[PDB]
Amino acid sequence: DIIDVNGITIDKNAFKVTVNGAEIELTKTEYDLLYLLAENKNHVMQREQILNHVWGYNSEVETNVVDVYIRYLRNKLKPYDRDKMIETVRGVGYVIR
Amino acid sequence: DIIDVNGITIDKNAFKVTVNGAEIELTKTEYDLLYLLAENKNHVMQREQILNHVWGYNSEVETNVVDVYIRYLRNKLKPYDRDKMIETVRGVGYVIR
Repeated sequence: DIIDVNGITIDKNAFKVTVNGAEIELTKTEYDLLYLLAENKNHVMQREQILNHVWGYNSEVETNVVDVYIRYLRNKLKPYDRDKMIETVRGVGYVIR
Repeated sequence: DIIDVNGITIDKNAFKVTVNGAEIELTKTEYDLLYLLAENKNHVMQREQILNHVWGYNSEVETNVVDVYIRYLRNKLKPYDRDKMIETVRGVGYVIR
């Protein structure tokens, strides 16, 4: 939920984005991935690069979490017709254009 | 900073609260502490209880981080004249009233 106390509004989930006057609730990893892509508008990001930035340069995770979470992120954006902004550059990686 | 892409607005720092049309930038731990207190409006929270909720039930941290971060939180609220909402109940703990 959302809390309003001393004139301060704070959400239990910090990892929200606003769109069309509505709210998308994300996880930390989804939020950081969206930011990373958006921060790099029009520049394609190689999967390993996304891994370094979102999961850590020394992460033991399998590189395909990026794929898994790109799908998670798209699914969160589908209800608001924003999913097609995350584009697969097949063979190299992902871009927000 | 803040980013606006496909009609979506996302901040690099998720741990923001709004007040008087302005923005307070917090850390994760400060944000969770503010939420915990605000979620428990008018109920005093014992230090150990805050420790369990914000730092974990099995945390090895010294119990006085709560004090340290209450001060951090107050200092973040002082510029907007909201610091006095976090009250010391001396000897037991903290409350938002």
